[PDB]
This record gives sequence, C-alpha cells and structure tokens, in this order.
Amino acid sequence: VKINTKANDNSEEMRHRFRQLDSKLNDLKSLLKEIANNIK
Amino acid sequence: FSTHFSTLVYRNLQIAKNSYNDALLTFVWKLVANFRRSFTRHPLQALFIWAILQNKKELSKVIWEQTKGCTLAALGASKLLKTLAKVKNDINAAGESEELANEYETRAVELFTECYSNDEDLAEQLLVYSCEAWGGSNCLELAVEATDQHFIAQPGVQNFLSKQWYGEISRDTKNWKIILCLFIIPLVGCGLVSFRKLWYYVAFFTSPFVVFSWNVVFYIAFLLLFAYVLLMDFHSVPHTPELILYALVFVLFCDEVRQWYMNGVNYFTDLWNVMDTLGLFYFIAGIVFRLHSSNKSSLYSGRVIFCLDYIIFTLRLIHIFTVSRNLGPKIIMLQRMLIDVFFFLFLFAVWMVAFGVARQGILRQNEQRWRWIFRSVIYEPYLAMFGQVPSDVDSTTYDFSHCTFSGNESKPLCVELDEHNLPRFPEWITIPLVCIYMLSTNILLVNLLVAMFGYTVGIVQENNDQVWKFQRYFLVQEYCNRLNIPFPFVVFAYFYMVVKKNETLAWEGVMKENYLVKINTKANDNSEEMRHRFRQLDSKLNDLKSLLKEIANNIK
Amino acid sequence: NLGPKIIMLQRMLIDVFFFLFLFAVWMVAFGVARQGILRQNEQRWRWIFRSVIYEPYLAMFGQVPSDVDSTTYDFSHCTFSGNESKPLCVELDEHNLPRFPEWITIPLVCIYMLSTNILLVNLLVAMFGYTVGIVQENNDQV
Ligand SMILES: [Ca+2]
Repeated sequence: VKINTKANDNSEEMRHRFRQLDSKLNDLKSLLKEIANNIK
Repeated sequence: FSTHFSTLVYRNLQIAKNSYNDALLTFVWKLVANFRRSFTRHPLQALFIWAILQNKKELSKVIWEQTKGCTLAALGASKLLKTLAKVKNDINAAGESEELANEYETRAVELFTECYSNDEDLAEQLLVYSCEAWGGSNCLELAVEATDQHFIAQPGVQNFLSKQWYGEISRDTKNWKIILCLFIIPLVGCGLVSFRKLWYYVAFFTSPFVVFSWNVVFYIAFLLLFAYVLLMDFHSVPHTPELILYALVFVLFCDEVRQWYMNGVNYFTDLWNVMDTLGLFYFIAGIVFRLHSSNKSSLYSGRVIFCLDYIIFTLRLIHIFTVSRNLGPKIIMLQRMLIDVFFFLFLFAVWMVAFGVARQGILRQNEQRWRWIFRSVIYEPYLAMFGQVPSDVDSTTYDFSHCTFSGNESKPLCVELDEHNLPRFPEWITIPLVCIYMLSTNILLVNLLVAMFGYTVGIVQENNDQVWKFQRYFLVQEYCNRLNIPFPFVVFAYFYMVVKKNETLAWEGVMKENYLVKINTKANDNSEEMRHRFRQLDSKLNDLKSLLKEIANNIK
Repeated sequence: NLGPKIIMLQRMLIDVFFFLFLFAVWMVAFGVARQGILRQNEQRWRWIFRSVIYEPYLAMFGQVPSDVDSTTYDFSHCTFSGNESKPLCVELDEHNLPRFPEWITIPLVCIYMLSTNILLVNLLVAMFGYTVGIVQENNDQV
C-alpha cells in the first residue's frame, strides 16, 4: 500500500480534472444542440 | 565546389593542408583539387565535406543523416574538424569548430552503443572495414589517429581489444591458472583450464598474450645474465658469455630497427624509443672501448659506460611492462606529476645554493680551489636535506683542529684562521642559520611536496584509467603487427621476411534508424501534451459558441 | 571503532606491492652501478650479493652508502685477496692513484637519492591518500 501511494504521489490529477472539464463542456454543447433541435 | 565554395576558407584550408602532417588533410586537398580542376565514387562524401567546411551544423547533420556511412563519416568529420579548427587564430571560429567537433564525436560515440548492444559481432565486423575513396581506413585507425580518447574508452571497444589480444584463447579460466598453463607444454592435461570455447596444441602459441609473457621472461633473464657477465667476470680477452651477450643485444637492436622501418616518422617523435636508441649508441661505444687495450686501465673506463647503459636497460624493463591490468594505470600519472618534481627541485636548489654560500662564510678568506669549494657547496646541504646535517662541522663538533691550510694537502674542510689561536668563527649567527635552513628544507619543503602530490592525484585520478585503456590498445596493435613469433625464431623470421620483401552496412543503417527513433522519443518525452489538449479544448469551446450563435441566428 | 581500520589495509596492500616492485628495480640499477666503481671481478657471490642488496636498501631509509666512494673518499682498506673476508674494496689504483672517477659516480648517487628517498617515498603517501577517502565510506559496512 505504501509503494502504491508513493507511485500515486505524482500529483498529476490536474490532467484528469481537465479531461473531466472537457467532457462536461462537450455534454453542455450536446445539450445546447438538443435544445436547438427541440425548438426547431 | 568552385562557385559557391568561395575563397575565404578555401585559401586557408589549402595553405594549411599543403603541410598539415595529416594524411586525411592530404586526401581532402586532393579531392578539392580534383573537384576544382575537373570543372566507388563516393560523391555524398564530397557533399558532406562541403557542408561541414563552412560550419553549417544543421545542414551538415541532415546530410550526414542521409548518408549511409554514418559512423565512419562522423568519425572522420570530427577528426578533420579537430585537426583544422585551430589553424585560424579567431576566438570565435575556434569555439564553433570545437563545439561542432565535440558534438559530432559524442554523436558517433552514442550511436555506436546501440549497434554494439544489438549485435556485438556486427559491430566487430563494422569496425575493421576499409573505406572507399574517403581516406580509406578502419574505424579504430581513424579513432587512434584522431585523439578522441572518449570513443575508444567505451567498454565495448575495450572488450573488443581484450578479445583481440587474447586471440585464439577462450576466456573461461582464472588468470593464475592460465599463467601456470603457459609453463606446461601439453594442453591435454589441463582440461579444467578453458583453452577453447597437434592442432589445438599449436594454436596456443599463436596468442599474442603468451608471446608477451614469454618476451618479458626472456628480457628479465637477459638482464640478469648481462649483469652477471658485466660485473662477475671481465678480462682483457672476451669469453663465451660476452660473445653471446653481443649476439642477444644485436637481436634486440635488429628487432627495434625493424620496428623503426615499419613506421619511420613516428619513431623519432615517440619518446620511449629514443631512450633505448641512446642506450644502444652508448653500448657500441662500450664495445669500441673494450676492443683494444691501449692503456692498462683503459678497459675499466669502458666498463663504466657498459654499466651506465645497463641502467637505461633497467629503465626499459619498466617501460615495456607498463600495461599490466590493475598495475599499469599507476605508472601514467607519474608522467603528469613530474612537473611537481621539477618545481620542487628548482625551489629546493635555490635554498641549497644560499645555505652553501653561507656555509663557506665561516671558512677561510680564499678557497683558491674549485675542487673543494664546489664539492662542499654541493654536497653538504644535500645531506642536510636528507639526513646528518653538515653544520656539525662548526656547531655540533665545534672545532676539530684539523685543517690543511696549504693547498697542496687534499684534506676536506678547514677553519678560518684563528685570531691569536682563538677560533674566530662566531656561533651566534652561523648556528641559527643552520637551524633556519633545516626548518626550511627538511620539514617545510619536503612536507610541501606530499600535500602538492595529494591534489595531483585525486583531481586527475578519474581520467587516468581512460588513458591506461588507450595505452593498452597500442601494445595490442604492436603485437598484432608482429603476429606471434619467439624471439630467437623472431630474428630468423625477420631476416626471411626482409629477403622476401555490404550486409553489415545495411544492418548498421537499420540500427541507425532505430537510434534516430530513440532520439526522437527522448526529445518527445517532454510530456507537454497538456498545452495541446488545452488548445483543443479552447477550439471546442469556440466551436460550441459558434454553434450557439448559429442557432440564435436561425431562431431569429 | 578500532576494528574498521584493519580491513582497509588488506585492500591497500596492492599499493605496497606496486611500490615494492618499482623501488626494487631502481635498487637493482643503483646496486649495479655501485659495483662499477669496484674491481674488475668480484669472484665472490657472498659479497657481491650482500653489497648489491644491502647498500641501496639503507640509502632509501638512511645513511646513504655512497659515502664509501664520495663522502669517505678512499679509506685504503681493501682485501684484494679472496681469502680475506673484509667488506668492500676499491678498484686497483693506477700507479698508486685512485682510478675511480667522481664526476659521474657521485652524480649518480645524488640521482638515486632524489629518485628514491624524496620521490618514490612521497609518492606512496599521495597514493595511499586516494586509497582511503575513495573507499572509506564502504569500509564500515564490511
Ligand atoms: Ca620500442
């Protein structure tokens, strides 16, 4: 467990957070497109 | 090569290559003249040389990368750059030339690592390959005549040279057991000793290693026998062992003469050969002296010269034995450290002269004898620095009342003429000066040198090993030039000789491609993809905003 | 804390071996050139070996032996006959004149003294130096 923690101590979670942010932005864009389609 | 080549560097290059002491420079000059005079072929070599000459590092690197003969091209380019860099006196051109030469040398060194690791046999085959019209010579032939000890110091090259020196002997046995196996005639009994990985019996003698061991045994035996002949027995008429000594020494002289004949130019430049040549030159004078007994004691004088040369032979004994595994490296650093010896000798000598000057101040008004003035001034402080201080003549022994005032008597030392039978020499300044000299020399200057020597070792100890490895090569090469032959049969063989006298490149290219891929991966390992990901995210956000604007426009 | 110092000597003995060899060759040369002064023929293994070994062996440590020829000049005490067991001798003087020339013998004494007493000895201290600090860290473990 200690070895795994040392390996994980890289602290690169910002990349995953950015990926999640991009996914959320894509979801928002898809929701906007769906709203536009529903309006039309 | 004529129009775009220009003349700024062409004139200097031609002038320097007219007499540059480099065969590669002569070949380059000939190629340049042919290109200008013209108005396998190896054209890409000429193109690469052109690229290198005007200090175009990126263009030269690309052209080299395109050329097939990457390793040899890089080696020779680095050699030529280092050779021609310093002819120009510019402080800017020299820096760029040195930087490019070092970059290319390290580039080739790092390239060869992957090739050696992937296939040792492929590397071994590649190194020994005559080039085509581009200064044809093997890899190590260029490397050794290029300095660049870093390339030859790499472990793979050292292992190759070790196996070459071993030759037809398989390295699977302890060194001591192999040494003992040299002395045993049959190899059948020594099953445990790894001779190989009567035919195989005769294969053993062909190893240069065994030849070198036999040579040192013979040389030490010769030294001992020659010393016995010189000192133990000497007569007006020479006798059997003396004649055999002449025979043996002429055998060695002939071997050295053959070595000189093989390489005349480097013989004079080489330092070690000079000492043995001088020793032989004095030895022939020794024979001349012993020829005719013109005077009753005229033979002892020549025996003196014989002995003086014997000293030089004793030194050559160490000279030849230089490289011996862990023993050899210690010898080299002494050559570099001799500067400290020189400086210490000078500094101590001046103090010696002053103390000798002040020793004679006690003595009589006028020595009037070069013999004793020189003898005393030199000899006395020379002991004091080592032991048994001489000032005991004046202080420790006070007055011994033994002086030969008359010049006829050859008696050491004297005392200044006593006044009214009273010893006039005053102690109150003479003895303190003795103490000052003792303190200055025995305990300060001596103990300085130890400290000095200290810094000389640790600072330069790391590099020393490399040099030793380099030196190792030379001996191998030498014993590779003479192959294997016993000394007495060696003389006869020399006389007889005097009477008589593709796929690897493709593999290297593939390895170079793999190495370039590795270099590209190392460059790309920066791991800066997050910037590109952020740029893509911004582009996606802009696209979403544009889509929203388009939807709004469609609604309106 | 006493024990660790012993081990490093075993590793450092290589320096002792190398120094012994290098000093021995110089010793042999100087012993060769010491006997050049002496009579044409020693004809006695006993004294030739005794002198050649023993003399430079002191010179390297102390009380240089060349005082037989230079410092003491000629003592006029030689047993030319082999029967007499007397140390040392002088080359047969020509017309009662000591034939041994100083102008080369004494300089050689000085060269040997410089080579051995102050250079080869003071080398070993330096050498030993690097042997310690480089390997001192590991020694404790052993
Ligand atoms: Ca030689």
